[PDB]
Amino acid sequence: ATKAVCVLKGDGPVQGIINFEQKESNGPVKVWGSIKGLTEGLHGFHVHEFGDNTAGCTSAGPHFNPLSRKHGGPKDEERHVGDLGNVTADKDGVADVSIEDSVISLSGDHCIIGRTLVVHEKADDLGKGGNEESTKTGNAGSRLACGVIGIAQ
Amino acid sequence: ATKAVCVLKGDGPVQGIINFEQKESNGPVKVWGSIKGLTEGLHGFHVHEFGDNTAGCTSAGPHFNPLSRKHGGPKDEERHVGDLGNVTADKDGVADVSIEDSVISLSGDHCIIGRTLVVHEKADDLGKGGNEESTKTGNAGSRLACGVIGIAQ
Ligand SMILES: [Cu+2]
Ligand SMILES: [Cu+2]
Ligand SMILES: [Zn+2]
Ligand SMILES: [Zn+2]
Repeated sequence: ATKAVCVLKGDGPVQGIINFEQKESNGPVKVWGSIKGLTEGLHGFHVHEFGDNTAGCTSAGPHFNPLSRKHGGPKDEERHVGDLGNVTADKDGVADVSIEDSVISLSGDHCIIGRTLVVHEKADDLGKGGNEESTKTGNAGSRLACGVIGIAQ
Repeated sequence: ATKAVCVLKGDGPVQGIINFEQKESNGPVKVWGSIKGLTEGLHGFHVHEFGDNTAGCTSAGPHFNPLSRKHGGPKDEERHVGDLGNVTADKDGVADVSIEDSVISLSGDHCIIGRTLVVHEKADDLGKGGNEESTKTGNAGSRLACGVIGIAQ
């Protein structure tokens, strides 16, 4: 099995820790952890291409998309590898994250180690927003916090 | 060429950006950038095992050491893969780093993407300190700043 972890930080109050676990090659990756400081409600949650934080969350680039597809929800065939949808923050601003995805990977072609996880200002519209931006980012807006995905013990 | 980048931060004023570039498969990796906020003189500079910053630089673990060897300098036959020796800060506290190394790699068994780069409190004695600690860490002391190594554009 392979394990990874990500510490999310930004310019505001949003911070979190997200874990990744993959038991087998090409198997599902469990993504779980907790993010605090969020507004109540849905927040876009994606793996962006670069593990580059030199200029903050902005230098992580766009969504991880080695297949050159359009943006969608995690359950869509047409989606970016990094499209993990939304996470939900409760009334106290805490998002308990628990997702399983088989499009991302911790090894191989869809590997996300060394890339950046980002949690967003707004909900990801899953490509259903009717504008050009919807099929790029889901209109999820600004990057509240991010971190580089690292190898875990 | 494969490229990586690491933004170093810690609890104090030490901050920097270090770039990695490997033009050829299994070839030399250029490591360069700048670190500021350091006291003048030599500071240990290593790739540590885990890209885990949940407990600060402490959770990065020990030096990356897939071959189970003792600590040395980068030019030593006996060294950890993560042993990049020292960087030197000038009177203004700035270290302009430029190192070329062929033991680390940005792919394969010795891949360092997703691991942690650390800059230390003291000089790395390169394994010549005459005690057990020298053969583990080079006596470089505290971890002043660190960051996870990520894929760069
Ligand atoms: Cu995003
Ligand atoms: Cu070290
Ligand atoms: Zn997307
Ligand atoms: Zn070492």
